[PDB]
Amino acid sequence: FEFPEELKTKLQEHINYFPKKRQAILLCLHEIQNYYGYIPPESLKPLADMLELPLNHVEGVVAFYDMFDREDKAKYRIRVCVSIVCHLMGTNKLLKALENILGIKPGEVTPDGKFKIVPVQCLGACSEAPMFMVNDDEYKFESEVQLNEILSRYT
Amino acid sequence: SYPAIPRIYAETTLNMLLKRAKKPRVHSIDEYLKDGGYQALEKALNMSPEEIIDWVDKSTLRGRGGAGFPTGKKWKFAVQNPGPRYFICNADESEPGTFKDRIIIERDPHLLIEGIIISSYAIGANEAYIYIRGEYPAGYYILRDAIEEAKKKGFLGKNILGSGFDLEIYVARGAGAYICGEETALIESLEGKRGHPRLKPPYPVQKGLWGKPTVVNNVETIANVPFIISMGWEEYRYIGPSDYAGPKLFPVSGKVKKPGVYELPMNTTLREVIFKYAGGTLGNKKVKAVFSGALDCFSSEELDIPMDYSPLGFGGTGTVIVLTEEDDIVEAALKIAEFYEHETCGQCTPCRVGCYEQANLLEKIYKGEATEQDWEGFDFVNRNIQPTSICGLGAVAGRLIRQTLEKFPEEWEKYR
Ligand SMILES: Cc1cc2nc3c(=O)[nH]c(=O)nc-3n(C[C@H](O)[C@H](O)[C@H](O)COP(=O)(O)O)c2cc1C
Ligand code: SF4
Ligand code: FES
Ligand SMILES: [Cl-]
Ligand code: NA
Repeated sequence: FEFPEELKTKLQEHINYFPKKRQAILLCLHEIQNYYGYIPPESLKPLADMLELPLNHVEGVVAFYDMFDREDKAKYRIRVCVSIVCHLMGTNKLLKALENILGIKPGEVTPDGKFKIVPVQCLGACSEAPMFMVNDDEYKFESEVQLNEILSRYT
Repeated sequence: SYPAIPRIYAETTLNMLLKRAKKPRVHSIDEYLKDGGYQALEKALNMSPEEIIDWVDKSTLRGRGGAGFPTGKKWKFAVQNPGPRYFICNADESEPGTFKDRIIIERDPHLLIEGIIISSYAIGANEAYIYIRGEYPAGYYILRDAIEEAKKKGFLGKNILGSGFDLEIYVARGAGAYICGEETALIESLEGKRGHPRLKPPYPVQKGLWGKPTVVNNVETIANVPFIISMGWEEYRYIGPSDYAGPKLFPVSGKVKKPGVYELPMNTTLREVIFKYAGGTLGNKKVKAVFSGALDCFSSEELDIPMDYSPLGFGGTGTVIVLTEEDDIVEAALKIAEFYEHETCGQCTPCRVGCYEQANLLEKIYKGEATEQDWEGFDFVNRNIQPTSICGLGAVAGRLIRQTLEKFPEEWEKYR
């Protein structure tokens, strides 16, 4: 497999960053996930090469870390917290609003493939519970109407 | 341009850690310098490393990652082993209810960076890392930008301020494993491996990153370092009780009118946090319980305890989740059990199976589908997650839930 040059360039950016190349795997994997909208399986053989690690090593990593997804491609990952505080403040109300607007449950992807809901543990924002992240952007859930408007920004 | 981050409320009576960070925006190096930023770094470099350790040791500063280990002593340990040595700032902060560290990172990165450079110099570490969770993207970008500023102003690089000391701070990111918060697992992650905790001892200070003395410290702990140098160890000790002196950030969440981080002295009681500072409960309800993160559970009869690291103290990371009378205890435990099910790394069998079975059996109890043996099985599993485990997740995986059964037997009985 061959990476696009711009993406190749950044991956390689990350490898030169730390003293040892192998330390840049998570950063590189993040770039790949961010670019492709998921972690392609075919992308791994190439990356191990640049990492100067075995393919197995890289695949053990991808499986281990929950932020990387190798099965489903989504433009925008709606990370919805499911931990205690958020649950007390009203994760359910949030899930409901997401179902109504996007017509999908957690773990599911819209037919568009643009929005995927991912249930996650505490996002480090418990006072602003219920919490959700649209990709790198993080917001508090207030109401269905409010949610629509935010989601509207993700096209 | 940084990603959207919620404006978590911040309030302080000490006006140290939250001096700038009480305002929910990025404070840049100019704004930091205007407030006497980097003065402490400059004072530090004129002192010898050993003197800094003495100051931090005499400061009585303890770890803010929950274990409450004395920072000064930890530093002495690293330095007895030959170099090279490494310095890691632990910014993984994935524990439920705990959002104290990010507000420093996001709002006052330079306080952290100043603390890191001083800390690095104390232990003679010429390489320094920040491991920030991957779910804090704005923190990562804010820190990267801040490092550049300090570097451009000469706070980072070779021969910093003609001191002769060379430092680079590298920013690593996690990818969703709570376990990477444990120092040895963090080190494995920094080595490009999976986050599997190493058997201790050896401790990181003896053997750590690339088998070299490594000091791992929490974001909050490092943030105190500038104040200690700036004020002096004696002045610092006068903050709060001598017993447990210095500013402590308290992340308060759940059923309160005013949820956020509160900078307070450690003689503050848990009642004052909730009622004095946090505004009391939503709807003026009776407090049923406080969950100290995923670690401890406190009943309403234990509210008059100091927010310190004493045996009778609240302890931990000071994380305060308040549950009111309406909130179902069993339902809360389910979420807590769910948390350890997801975050167990699986290296140890009691931990691996225990976390799963606790979560799975507890779900059966809550849904009303639990057989007689499921009940007896759940009780056993909860008391046998800890055996043979090599890190603290497995030890504490059953700790809170146990306390619910003990302190709230009546509500549990209903589920039978
Ligand atoms: C499962 C687990 C998760 C942890 N998570 C964190 C964390 O997010 N941040 C942190 O600073 N320490 C965390 N720790 C504690 C670290 O292992 C270590 O004790 C601490 O970072 C040392 O810094 P301190 O002495 O300044 O507190 C965790 C420990 C365990 C067992
Ligand atoms: S106690 Fe649990 S989390 Fe810790 S190393 Fe063992 S299996 Fe992994
Ligand atoms: S419990 Fe959801 S952000 Fe902490
Ligand atoms: Cl290398
Ligand atoms: Na987050």
